[PDB]
Amino acid sequence: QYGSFCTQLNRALTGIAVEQDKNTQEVFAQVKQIYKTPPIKDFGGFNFSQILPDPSKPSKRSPIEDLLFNKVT
Amino acid sequence: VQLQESGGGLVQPGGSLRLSCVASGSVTFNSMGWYRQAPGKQRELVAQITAGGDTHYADSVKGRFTISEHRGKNAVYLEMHSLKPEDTAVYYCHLQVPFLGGGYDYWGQGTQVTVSSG
Amino acid sequence: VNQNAQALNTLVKQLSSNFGAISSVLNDILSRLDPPEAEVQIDRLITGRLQSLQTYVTQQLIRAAEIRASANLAATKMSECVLGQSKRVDFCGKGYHLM
Amino acid sequence: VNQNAQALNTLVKQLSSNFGAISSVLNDILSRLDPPEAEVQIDRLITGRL
Amino acid sequence: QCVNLTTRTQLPPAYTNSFTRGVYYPDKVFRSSVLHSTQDLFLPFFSNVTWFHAIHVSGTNGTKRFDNPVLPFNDGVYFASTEKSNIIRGWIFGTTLDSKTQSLLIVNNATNVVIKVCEFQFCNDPFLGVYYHKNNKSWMESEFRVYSSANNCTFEYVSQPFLMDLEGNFKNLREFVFKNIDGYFKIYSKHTPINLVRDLPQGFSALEPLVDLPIGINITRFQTLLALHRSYLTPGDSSSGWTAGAAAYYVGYLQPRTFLLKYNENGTITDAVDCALDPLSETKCTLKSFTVEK
Amino acid sequence: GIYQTSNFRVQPTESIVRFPNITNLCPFGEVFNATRFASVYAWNRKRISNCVADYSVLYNSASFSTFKCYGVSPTKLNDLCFTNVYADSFVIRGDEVRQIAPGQTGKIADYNYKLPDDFTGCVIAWNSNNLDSKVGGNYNYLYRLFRKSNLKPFERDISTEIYQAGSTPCNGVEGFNCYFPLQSYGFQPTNGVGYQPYRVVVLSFELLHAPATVCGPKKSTNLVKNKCVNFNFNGLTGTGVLTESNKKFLPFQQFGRDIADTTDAVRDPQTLEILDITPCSFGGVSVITPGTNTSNQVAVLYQGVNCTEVPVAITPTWRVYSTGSNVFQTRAGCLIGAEHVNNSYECDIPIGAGICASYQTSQSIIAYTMSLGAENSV
Ligand SMILES: *[C@@H]1O[C@H](CO)[C@@H](O[C@@H]2O[C@H](CO)[C@@H](O)[C@H](O)[C@H]2NC(C)=O)[C@H](O)[C@H]1NC(C)=O
Ligand SMILES: *[C@@H]1O[C@H](CO)[C@@H](O[C@@H]2O[C@H](CO)[C@@H](O)[C@H](O)[C@H]2NC(C)=O)[C@H](O)[C@H]1NC(C)=O
Ligand SMILES: *[C@@H]1O[C@H](CO)[C@@H](O)[C@H](O)[C@H]1NC(C)=O
Ligand SMILES: *[C@@H]1O[C@H](CO)[C@@H](O)[C@H](O)[C@H]1NC(C)=O
Ligand SMILES: *[C@@H]1O[C@H](CO)[C@@H](O)[C@H](O)[C@H]1NC(C)=O
Ligand SMILES: *[C@@H]1O[C@H](CO)[C@@H](O)[C@H](O)[C@H]1NC(C)=O
Ligand SMILES: *[C@@H]1O[C@H](CO)[C@@H](O)[C@H](O)[C@H]1NC(C)=O
Ligand SMILES: *[C@@H]1O[C@H](CO)[C@@H](O)[C@H](O)[C@H]1NC(C)=O
Ligand SMILES: *[C@@H]1O[C@H](CO)[C@@H](O)[C@H](O)[C@H]1NC(C)=O
Ligand SMILES: *[C@@H]1O[C@H](CO)[C@@H](O)[C@H](O)[C@H]1NC(C)=O
Ligand SMILES: *[C@@H]1O[C@H](CO)[C@@H](O)[C@H](O)[C@H]1NC(C)=O
Ligand SMILES: *[C@@H]1O[C@H](CO)[C@@H](O)[C@H](O)[C@H]1NC(C)=O
Repeated sequence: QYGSFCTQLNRALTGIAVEQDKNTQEVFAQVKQIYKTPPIKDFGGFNFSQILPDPSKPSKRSPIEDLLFNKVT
Repeated sequence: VQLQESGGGLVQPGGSLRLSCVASGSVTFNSMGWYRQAPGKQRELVAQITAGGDTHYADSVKGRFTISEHRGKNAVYLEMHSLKPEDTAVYYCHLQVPFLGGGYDYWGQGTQVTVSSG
Repeated sequence: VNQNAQALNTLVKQLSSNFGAISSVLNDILSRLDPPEAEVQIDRLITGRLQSLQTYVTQQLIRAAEIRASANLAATKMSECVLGQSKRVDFCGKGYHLM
Repeated sequence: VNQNAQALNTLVKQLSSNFGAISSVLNDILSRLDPPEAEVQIDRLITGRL
Repeated sequence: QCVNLTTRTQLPPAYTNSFTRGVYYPDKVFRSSVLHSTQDLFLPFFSNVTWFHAIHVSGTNGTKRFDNPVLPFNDGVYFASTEKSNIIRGWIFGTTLDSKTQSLLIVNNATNVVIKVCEFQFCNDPFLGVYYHKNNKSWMESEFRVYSSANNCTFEYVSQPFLMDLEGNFKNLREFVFKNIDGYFKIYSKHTPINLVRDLPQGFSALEPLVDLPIGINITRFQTLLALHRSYLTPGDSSSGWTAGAAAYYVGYLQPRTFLLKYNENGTITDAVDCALDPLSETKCTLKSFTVEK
Repeated sequence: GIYQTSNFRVQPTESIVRFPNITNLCPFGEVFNATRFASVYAWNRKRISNCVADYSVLYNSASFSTFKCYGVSPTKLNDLCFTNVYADSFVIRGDEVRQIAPGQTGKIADYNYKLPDDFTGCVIAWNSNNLDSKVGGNYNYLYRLFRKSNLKPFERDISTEIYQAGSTPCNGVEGFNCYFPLQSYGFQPTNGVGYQPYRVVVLSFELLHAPATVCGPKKSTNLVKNKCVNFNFNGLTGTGVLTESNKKFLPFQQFGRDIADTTDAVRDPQTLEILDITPCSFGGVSVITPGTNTSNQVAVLYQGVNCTEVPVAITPTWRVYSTGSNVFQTRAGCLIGAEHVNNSYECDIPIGAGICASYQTSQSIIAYTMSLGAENSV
């Protein structure tokens, strides 16, 4: 008997849900190809191991990324 | 309200019944025994088991009925065998929860276990 | 994270209120009374729960707008600080930005 | 454009609801009931539309 | 029948603290790993509980008396006992404690606990005498000297016979909560071992319900029944009461409060706070947690 | 695109009832058939418990003038369960029968019987012209007319003190401004219908979270587990799937609540066993479709459900729309009507958790993991 009060609520929630994926896509998908670093670390003395992906770990995350992942519940 | 008990069952003479006055939860006591009552006579002791392990028996219950307890289940268990019609009664289980040094038994909630061939 | 969890918890907890009815559980009202009075109580419950849902949705919309502003800022920072070198002061940290 | 049109359409379509009253038409209620209960129905409609 | 007591003397009363003592389960529901805020009649934290010595000793020689004054019953009573030889033996409840009105009695007269609701004629000094060493051999022999006449025994409960056997520092703590609402009498209880305590120690224990009774009478005042280790004419050499008053009991009064009970994973109450105790507890209750950041 | 078109929920396949094992009969005759009913000021109390009560007999007896029921319909009294029932009886005139309703002010209502505003229960009233009325008059039924203050609900006043209307103290002696504490009733056959004797009995129920003992006449079924079934345990109803729970219940506890609005666990009345309650299943139904340009084939996603349950969720009973189309679980649900492909492409119709769907060549809807872009190495 209240008409379409229910439809607008679901519509708004769906709009928010779509906006979240839009946000993530607009932030992270800024590169059109996937690049990889060479196996040699000849960077003139610059050590990028802390931020570079770690292949030993089961998930391809940097050490810093793992600290960030564990520090947030 | 604390504890509750349920169960029962009709039987023909010569059979065996397994009734546990199932406890409604983990409880503490000192002598969890079995009592009975049939209309026409006062209530009598059948058999008791204490926390230590002593198993007291009435005069007419040797060699036929035994009581066990499952700590992991929290239930006494009287194993009643070789029923006779004279055993017909409404069967109960008092609890020995310590109150003012012991008392306030919970036998009020009981079971009906009648032995009859018809 | 905490704001989202707390909002959802409050929405769930709002289901325990009477809103002037005799019971907060719809099944008890349905199984206890007749339709002429069951309707009278169910209308109160419906109005209360609808108001709770509307409040939740409005606060979610406002929070989503703020999150979208933050995400736009993050996208701009990724474009300017990471994909290039910015001359804007204090946009990519204190000092002269390098990378 | 579509969001504005859909919002206005929903607002207009909401006038067809009873909100618990006998009818969704104001004149229909006013032409059949005396003030004591006509007022109750008007309050239901007013609450919904507000 | 009833008999009198001879020597009374006096000694000013003592008091003790009751930090985190006297919490019971409010409702019959199961909770797990959640802290839940209730609203009922609890004993406030850090309350001032009156202290009574069971044997009112004037001096350790043997000059004694019973300390069992009639006390009010205001919206419930928290009762605790610290004893080692079962001196405390029950209570009597009512309004006038005479034949005019009904009165409830819960007495453990050695053989079995006896609850009755009759119009008793209580005497001024109700006590149960124990002839522990009065006879030639050493054995407990009880005595019932509570009332004179009993009428209108509406309610009656009796227990199956049991015998206390002892055959001296293993004191015991027995907490009780009495509450009388909508014509129902509630009893909560707990038992805790203890050793060598001058008074009730600190800690925490949750009192589980023990019985709900449909007595449905008016309760305003109550008294206490104590075991008389002596006789009344000429008990013996000296030191009639046990250990010159080591047995003792405490009385507290319940008030409408709001607690924040904490259930663990097994569903038992482990800790609580009193919201209206101090500002920090107010912060804990409003924030719905046991820890507060800056 | 993908369109949220409806919601789905598994339907309850069975209904079970579990009630306690009491097999007694409540003494409703004694309260109603009693030869001598109490006075207005004193009334009576008769608790009823540990017996089954057949309220249909009293409803269809047709020997009662009124059956007005508050907070519960008389027709549904049989199905409910109560902890105990309180029966009170007295004798009232015909005109004063109205003053037994809650929230009303009257001499009987204010000084004799105050019912609480939140009163649940019913009142039974019927004429007793040939029973409580005598030719010489039955004056044994008393009247309270003058009291110091209004009585609290469910409170009995027996004191026969001579109240003081004026400033002078009566001191237990009648006289000026001193009246008889309890006037008498003029019950005679010559009196009119409004003055004829009416016997009034009030039944008050206690719907409390406690073990029930006055359950009505009903049968108990068997416990069916691991399926979506309607349950009715000790009067509380609902729907869910019940399993064996390991929660250590204390002996005095009956329910279990974690979020304080849902009963996650419950104890069976007959066999004192604890079984948890879980909602059966629910979720959203989305339709993955290319435009009505391209084709009319569609795929359906059941969001966030284990879909061994999908064929029996909810004539439009497509259920497994295309059983040949290999169904497979994703983190969003399981997709029905699409074929899994190893090749990765750019996403066009997002589904969730990295899974994307598209319509391509013959042509059909396929499902794949999205590709983030062409690989490169500098
Ligand atoms: C880059 O830095 C890392 C440290 O983050 C170096 O790893 C260290 O290696 C030494 C010896 O090889 C170890 O003793 C340390 O324990 C290592 N530290 C960590 C955190 O693992 C790594 O060797 C450096 N690489 C280069 C090429 O210089
Ligand atoms: C001891 O004294 C008398 C003698 O037995 C006890 O009896 C009561 O005494 C008071 C006056 O002290 C009277 O008002 C009562 O009527 C007496 N009652 C009975 C039943 O005799 C009195 O109870 C005793 N007092 C104490 C303090 O123990
Ligand atoms: C608390 O008890 C002490 C006894 O140590 C007493 O001196 C004090 O007056 C009491 N205070 C209150 C508020 O009861
Ligand atoms: C008994 O002990 C008390 C308490 O110290 C003392 O007052 C009294 O003098 C003692 N009596 C004797 C005879 O020593
Ligand atoms: C109980 O009786 C006392 C009289 O001793 C009275 O003051 C009190 O109001 C009564 N309580 C109730 C609830 O009637
Ligand atoms: C204890 O009380 C019961 C019940 O009144 C009675 O039968 C029994 O004789 C009493 N025992 C003693 C020792 O007083
Ligand atoms: C209590 O018993 C006495 C007799 O001992 C009797 O006179 C009185 O009426 C009774 N009262 C009640 C309320 O039973
Ligand atoms: C009174 O009892 C008789 C038999 O005991 C019964 O037939 C009758 O119906 C009863 N009265 C009412 C009003 O139910
Ligand atoms: C009592 O319960 C048992 C099982 O718990 C059931 O078999 C029996 O039928 C019940 N009693 C009656 C009278 O139905
Ligand atoms: C949709 O279908 C019509 C019918 O053939 C076609 O002409 C139209 O171009 C289609 N739309 C698009 C965007 O291709
Ligand atoms: C639910 O799905 C999982 C796979 O995700 C499967 O292992 C499990 O058996 C399913 N449960 C049922 C009841 O079929
Ligand atoms: C993809 O290929 C693997 C073998 O490398 C096979 O096991 C799997 O089933 C294939 N999946 C699809 C969707 O083709």
